[PDB]
Amino acid sequence: RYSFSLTTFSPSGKLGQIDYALTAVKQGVTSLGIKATNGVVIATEKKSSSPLAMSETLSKVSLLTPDIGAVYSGMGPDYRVLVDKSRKVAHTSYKRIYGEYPPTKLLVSEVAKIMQEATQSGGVRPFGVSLLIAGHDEFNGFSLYQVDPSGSYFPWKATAIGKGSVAAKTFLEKRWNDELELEDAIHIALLTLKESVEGEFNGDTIELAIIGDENPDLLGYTGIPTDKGPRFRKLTSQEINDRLEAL
Amino acid sequence: RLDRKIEFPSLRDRRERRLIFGTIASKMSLAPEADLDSLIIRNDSLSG
Amino acid sequence: RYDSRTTIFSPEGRLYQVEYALESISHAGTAIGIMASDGIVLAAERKVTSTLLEQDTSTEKLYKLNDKIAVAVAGLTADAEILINTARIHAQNYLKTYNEDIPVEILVRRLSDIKQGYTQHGGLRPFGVSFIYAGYDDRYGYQLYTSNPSGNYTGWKAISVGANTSAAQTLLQMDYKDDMKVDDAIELALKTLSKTTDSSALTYDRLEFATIRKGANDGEVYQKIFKPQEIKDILVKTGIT
Amino acid sequence: MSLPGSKLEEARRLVNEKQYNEAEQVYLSLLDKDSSQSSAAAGASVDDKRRNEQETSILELGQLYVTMGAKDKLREFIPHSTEYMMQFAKSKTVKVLKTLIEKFEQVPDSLDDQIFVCEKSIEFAKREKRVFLKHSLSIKLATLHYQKKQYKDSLALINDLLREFKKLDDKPSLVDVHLLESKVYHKLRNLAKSKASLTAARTAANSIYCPTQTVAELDLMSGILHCEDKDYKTAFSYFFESFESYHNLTTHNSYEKACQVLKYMLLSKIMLNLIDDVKNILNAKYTKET
Amino acid sequence: RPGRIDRKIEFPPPSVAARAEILRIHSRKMNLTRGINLRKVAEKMNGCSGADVKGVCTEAGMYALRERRIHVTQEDFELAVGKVMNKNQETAISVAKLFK
Amino acid sequence: EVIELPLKNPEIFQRVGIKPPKGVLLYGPPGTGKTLLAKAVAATIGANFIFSPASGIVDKYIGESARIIREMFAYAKEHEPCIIFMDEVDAIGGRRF
Amino acid sequence: ELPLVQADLYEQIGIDPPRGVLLYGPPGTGKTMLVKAVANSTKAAFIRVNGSEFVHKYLGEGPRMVRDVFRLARENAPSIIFIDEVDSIATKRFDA
Amino acid sequence: SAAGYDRHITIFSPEGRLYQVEYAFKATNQTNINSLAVRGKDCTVVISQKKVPDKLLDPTTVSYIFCISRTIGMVVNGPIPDARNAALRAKAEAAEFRYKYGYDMPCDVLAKRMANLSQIYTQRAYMRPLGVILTFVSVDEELGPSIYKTDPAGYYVGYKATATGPKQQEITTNLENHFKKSKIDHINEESWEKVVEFAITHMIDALGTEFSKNDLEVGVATKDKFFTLSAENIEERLVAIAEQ
Ligand SMILES: Nc1ncnc2c1ncn2[C@@H]1O[C@H](COP(=O)(O)OP(=O)(O)O)[C@@H](O)[C@H]1O
Ligand SMILES: Nc1ncnc2c1ncn2[C@@H]1O[C@H](COP(=O)(O)OP(=O)(O)O)[C@@H](O)[C@H]1O
Ligand SMILES: [Mg+2]
Ligand SMILES: [Mg+2]
Repeated sequence: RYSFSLTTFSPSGKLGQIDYALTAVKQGVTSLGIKATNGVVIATEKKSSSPLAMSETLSKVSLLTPDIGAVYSGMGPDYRVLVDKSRKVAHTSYKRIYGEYPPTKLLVSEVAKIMQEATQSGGVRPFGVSLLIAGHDEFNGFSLYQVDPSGSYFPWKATAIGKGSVAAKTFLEKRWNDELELEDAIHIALLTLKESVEGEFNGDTIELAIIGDENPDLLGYTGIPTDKGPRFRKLTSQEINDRLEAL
Repeated sequence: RLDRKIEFPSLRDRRERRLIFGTIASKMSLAPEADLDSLIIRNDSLSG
Repeated sequence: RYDSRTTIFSPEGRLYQVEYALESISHAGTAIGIMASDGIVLAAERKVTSTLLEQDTSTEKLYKLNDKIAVAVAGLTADAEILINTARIHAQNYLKTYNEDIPVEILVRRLSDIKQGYTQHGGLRPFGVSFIYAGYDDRYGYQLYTSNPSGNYTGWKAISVGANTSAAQTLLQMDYKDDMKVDDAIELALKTLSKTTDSSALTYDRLEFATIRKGANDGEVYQKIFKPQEIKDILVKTGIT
Repeated sequence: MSLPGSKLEEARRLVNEKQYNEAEQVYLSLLDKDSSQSSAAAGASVDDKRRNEQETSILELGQLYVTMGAKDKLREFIPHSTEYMMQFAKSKTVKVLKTLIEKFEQVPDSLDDQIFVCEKSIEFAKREKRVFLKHSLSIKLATLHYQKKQYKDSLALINDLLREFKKLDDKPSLVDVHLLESKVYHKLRNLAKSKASLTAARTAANSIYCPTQTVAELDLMSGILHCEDKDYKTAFSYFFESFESYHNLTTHNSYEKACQVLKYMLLSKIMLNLIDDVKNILNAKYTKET
Repeated sequence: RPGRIDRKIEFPPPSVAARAEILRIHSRKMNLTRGINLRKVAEKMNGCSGADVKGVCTEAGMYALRERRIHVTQEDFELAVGKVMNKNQETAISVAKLFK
Repeated sequence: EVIELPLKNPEIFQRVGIKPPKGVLLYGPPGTGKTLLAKAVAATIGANFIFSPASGIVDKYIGESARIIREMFAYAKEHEPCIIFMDEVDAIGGRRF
Repeated sequence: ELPLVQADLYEQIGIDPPRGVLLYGPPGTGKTMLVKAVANSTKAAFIRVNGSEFVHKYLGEGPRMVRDVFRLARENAPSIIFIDEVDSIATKRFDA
Repeated sequence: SAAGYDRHITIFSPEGRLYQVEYAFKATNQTNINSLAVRGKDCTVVISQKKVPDKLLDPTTVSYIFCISRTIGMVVNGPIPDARNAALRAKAEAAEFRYKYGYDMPCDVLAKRMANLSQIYTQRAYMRPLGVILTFVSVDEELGPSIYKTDPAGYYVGYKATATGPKQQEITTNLENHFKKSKIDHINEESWEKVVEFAITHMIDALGTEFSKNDLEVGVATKDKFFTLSAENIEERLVAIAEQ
C-alpha cells in the first residue's frame, strides 16, 4: 500500500516513487564519467531501433552552459524538458547575479532542486532520468556529480549509471588512477563502454565529449583575452575514430 | 548449508565463447568454408 | 489502514505516517552532537562509501545555517536540502531585521513549525529529517537541541539521532560527565562511533566533524568544520587507526 | 644540456655506419661529464631545481650503458649501475634504476655477471632509500635465478615478498609474484602448488582488468598446467587467448613468447588426433608469416 | 502471549573470545593449524554466526583436499576466511551506491 | 520444411549434425482451420493420422491416462511415417501459479 | 562426485565433507546442462524436482510434497536432490 | 499487469515504465492508415492513405495531412481528436515563434517544442498524453529537407524516411533495402514530381495493393512552401506510373 502515493512512507521508511524511479534509470543507456586532474570525460552510447533514423538528431550529450555539459540514462522524454528547465534556471538564478554562467557546484544544486519539486507535489511524478553533470569552475577545479531523480546529489570521482553500470563500475574501480591526462582518460572511457557492446561499436554511434581546458576556436570573438572560451567541447565521430584506432 | 558457491560468466571472454562454438566441431566435422572465429568477435552478451 | 492520509488519526490517536516518517531517520547514518561546557562538537557518520566516491573534498551533513548555528544531518538528503535552505534564510532574515544574529531557541522553533505544517495541513508528505542543532547565543550560552520529524524539539546535553540511535545513546551516557571537556568530548564521539557503525575500518573517509566553541579566541565565537586531513590526524590520537 | 644530449646521439650513429672505436671514445667522455652533473655543481648543476640539464643526464644513462649488445663494453658498464643511486637519490632515480637493470638482461648477457649487481643495488635501496625500489628488484632477481636454473633461491625471495603483501592488500605487485611462484613449482613437478598459486594470482588480481601483458603471461601458465592434467580443450583455449594478446601487442621480447604459445596450440590437437584443427591453425596467417 | 512461553533465551552473534573456542574444537577433529595460529585468524575476521566459524574450517580443510596433504597451515586458514566474506557482500552492495 | 524434409532424408540433417527439427505449435483464433491443415501436411507425405482428443476420456488422474498415452506412441512407430496430432494439449497443461 | 569416489579421503583429513551447491548465473549459462551430466557419471540415485511441480493443489498441500521428497532421498540414500527452480520458492519478504 | 497504475501516468510501475503511456503507442493503429515520407534533394514528400468507406463522406474533408504554417506540414496517425488538438498547438506555436524570434520556424524547433509539450502532458495527472504520432515535414531555411517524427510520449528523432501505421514494419523493411543498395541517404531525383512518383511506387509495393486517386492524399514540401494536392493533380502522377 505504501508504494503508490508519494505521501505514504513504508513502515521501513523511504518513499516508493523514488525507488521505482531509480528502477527506470537503470533501464536506460550506459553512460559513464571519469574525473581527471585536467579534465573530465563524459561518455554514452546511442541507438534508435531503426537505421533510417539519423543519429545527430538525437543528442544525449548536451552542453548545459558553455563550461558545463551533461548526459543521462533513463527515459528519453524526461531529459529534454529538464535540460530546458535547467538552462532557464541557470540564467534566472545566476547569469543575472554573476552576469555569466554559474560554477559547477552551484548549478548541481539548482537542477537537484527541480527534482525535489517533482517529488514534493503529489499527482506530479518524478523525472525518469539520472543525470551526470560535469563542469569546471575557477575555484574548485574540474568536477563531476550525479543528480538522482530523488532530489539528492552525490559528488563522484568516477561513476557509471544505466544498464551496464554494475560491470562498468568494477572495471572503473580497478583501472582508475588519481592523476591521469585528458587523453588517457578518453582511452579508459571508450574501452569501458566497449564492455557494454561489441561488433556495433564505432565512433559514429558513440557520443563522447569532454570538459577540458579553454578552446579559443569556439569562443567566436577575439581580441578580449580576459574571458575564456568554452571548456566544453563535443568530439566528432572522426576524432573518436582516431582514438579508437590508436587502441 | 551451503558450502560451495559456483559463479558462471555470461558475457563470456573470447576464450569461453570459443569453446561452446567448438562443440559444433566435436559433434560433427565442418566445412573449410566455415570460420568460427568470425562469431566470437560480433558477440557481446551471448550465453550458451 | 490509517496510513492513507497524513491528516487522519487512528483509533488509538497514533498516526502511522508520523511513526513511519520517524523510522526513516534510522535508515540513514549516525549523527551525534555532544554538548560540553567548553564547546559543542558535532560528529556524523556517512551512509555511502566506495573507492570512486569522492568524500575527501566535501561535507554533505554539516551545514552552517548562519554564523553561529549549524546542523548535522540525518534522514533523507532530499528532504534535507529544502529545509536547510529555508532554515538558513530565516536565521539570516533575523540578522537583517534586528541587526543581531538569531538566538538558538527561536530558529529551532521556527523550523519545527515548518515540519509540523506538512503533517497538519495539505495532502503532502511530512518531512523526514532530524537535524541536530548546535548554536551559541548569549542568553543561555551553549545550546543543544535536535528536532523530531514530528516537529518538536527538546534540549539536550548529548543526543544522538540517525542510525543505531538506542545503542549510541547508551554509550554516550556511560562515559559522559557534567564537568567534562571539549577535548574529552571529541574523543567521546570517536569512541561511540567505532561501536555503532557496521564498518570496522572507520577511517577518515566515513567521518564528518565540526566543533563550535567560544573558547576559540576570546569574546568571539568560531564554527569550524574540520577539513579531511585534520579528521585523520585525530583518529591516531584516539587510537582507532 | 645541448652538448651531452647531442653527444649521446653522435655516439649512436658512429656504431652503425662507422668504426666502433670512435663510438666507445664518445661514451667515455660522456661518463665523466655526467658524473659531475649527477653529484651537483651549483645544487643541481644549473642552479635551483633539476631543470632540463640534470633530467637530460639520467635519461641518456640507459643508452650509455646498454645500446649495445654483447661486447666487453657492455660487461664493463654493469657494476656501475649500482653507484648512481647514491649519487643522485632523487624520487625518479628509482624508476630509471628499474629500467636500467631490466635492460642489461634483455640484450645478450651472461646471467652470473648481472646477479651481483642486483644484490648490491637491493642493499642500496633497503639501507635508507625506499622500500618501493627494494620490492621490484627482488621480483626481477628471483626470475633471473629461475632462468639460471636455481629454484631454491627464487623461492626464498618469494616468501619475503608474500608476507609483506599479506600486510598490504591493494598491491598488483603480488600478482606478478604469485604468477612467478607457479613457474618455479612447474619445474619441481609440484603441480599442486602450481595450482595453489595460480588461483592465488586470480584472487589477488581483479579479473584480467590488470595490464594486458600480465594477462598474456597468466593465461599461458593455466595453459601448461591443464595440458599436464590431460585436458586439451581447456589447454588450447587459454593458449589461443594468450597468443592473441602477444600478437596484437607490439613485441619487444614478446616475439619469443608468442612462439612458445604457437607451438603448444598445435601440440594439443596432435594429442587428440584431430588433424583438422592442426591445419586450421597452420596457413600463413601468422604461422609462416610474422 | 505471554504466559506460555514467557522465558526467553537470546543466542547472540559471537564475540572473538567466543569464536576462538569454536575454531579450536573443529580443528581437534581435523588436523591442527601448523604454528597454532587458529586463535590468530579469529581476530582477523569475526564471524556473524556460529555456522560462519564452521564455514572457515570446512573451506580451509578443502584446500588440503585439493593438494591432498595431511596437514593444514595458517595460509589455508587465511584464504578460507575470505570465502565467508563474499556472502555478506552479495547480500548488500547497493546500499553504498544509489542510497538516499 | 519442418516435417517433410527430415522424414524423407534424415540423411542431410545427419551430415550437418544439427538435430532434425520437430515440434510445431499451431495457434491462431478459432476457425483458422489449422486442424484441416494438419491433414493437408500429412496428405502430401501420405502419412498416417492420429487425431487424439484428451477430454471425455482423460481427467486429472494419471492412472487411466497413461494407458491411453502409451498406445498412441506405439501405433505411430509401427505405421511410420505417421504424424501424431496432439489435440487438447492445453487441457493437460497447467502453470506454476 | 568425489565424496562418492573417495570417502576415505575426507575422513583422512577429518574435514566435514561439502554439502549444498548453489549453482548460479544469469539465464542461458548452462546450469541445467551441467547437472544433467552429474546424473550419468555419479552411478548412484537421482532425484530431480522442479519449482513448477512444488505448488499448492490444495491449502497446505505444498509442505506435504517436501517431506515425501527428502524421505525418499533417504530411502534410496546415497542420492543427489536437485531442484531446478528455487527462484519462486525463496523470496526474502512479503507484504501479504 | 495491473493493480494501480495503468490508471495513472504519474505513478510508476515496478518495471519503471508507465503502462498508460505505452497504451498511447497501441492507440495509434486506431484508424488503420499508413504514412510514408521520404527525402529528395530539395523537397520532402509525405503520403498517407484515405479511407472513405461510405459515399456519404466527402473525400475532401477526409484528410490527416495538415497545413500547419507556411513551410510546415504534418501527417497524423491515430485518432482525430488528439490530431486536431496537436495540429492546433502546432499552428499556434509556429505563429508565436515568429513574432518572438522573427523568421519562419524550422521543422526541428517545432518538433522539439511539441515533443516537450507531450512530455508535460505525461508529467501532470490532470492531462493525459496525446494519442497521435505526428510526422512533421518541411524543407528548412538552412538544413534543407527534413522529416521529424515526434511520438506521443515526447520522444523525437529525425529520419531519412519514415513510415507509421499498423503495416509500418513492411514499409520500413522496404525502405532499408532501398536506401542500403543505393549507398546514399537521399533520393537523387531533382524535381519534386519524380520524387512523388517514387513514393507512390514504394507504398504500392510494400503494402501490396493498388491504390486510387480517391485513396491517397499527398502533401509536398518544396523550399519556402507547402501544399496539399487535390485528387485531380494526384491523378497526373498516377497516370505517369501506370504507363511509364
Ligand atoms: N483454408 C480453408 N479452406 C476451406 N475450409 C476451411 C479453411 N479454413 C477453415 N475452413 C473451415 O472451417 C471449419 C473448422 O475448422 P477446424 O479445422 O475444425 O478448426 P479450429 O481448431 O481452428 O477451430 C473447417 O472444417 C472448414 O469447413
Ligand atoms: N557449456 C555449454 N556447452 C554447450 N551448450 C551449452 C553450454 N552451456 C549452455 N549451453 C546451451 O544452453 C542451453 C540452455 O541452457 P540451460 O542449461 O537450460 O540454462 P539456465 O538454467 O542457465 O537458464 C543448453 O540446452 C545448451 O544447449
Ligand atoms: Mg482443432
Ligand atoms: Mg534454468
